Amino acid sequence: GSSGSSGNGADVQVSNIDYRLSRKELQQLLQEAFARHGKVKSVELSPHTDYQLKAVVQMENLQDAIGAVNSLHRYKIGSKKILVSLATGASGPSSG
Repeated sequence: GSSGSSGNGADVQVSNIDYRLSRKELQQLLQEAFARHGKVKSVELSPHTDYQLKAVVQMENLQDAIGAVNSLHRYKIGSKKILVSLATGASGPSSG
């Protein structure tokens, strides 16, 4: 019964994560970087156990993510450069 956020929140799609590094050593490092920008909400990891190891860094504030993405973009991590990218669902923030 795990359903990603819907309506409010920020989802940062992370790709090209150095699988070589342990999941505990990553989820911690990633959260650290994003934290330097804003406030890290949560850190999720993909079930992939290979070079195709992705993840999703949840951020408290939306804006915080915007920059955090263009900033952490290609963040020299572990032994591979992580590619940050925002995420969009079906229903937008409906902000007018």
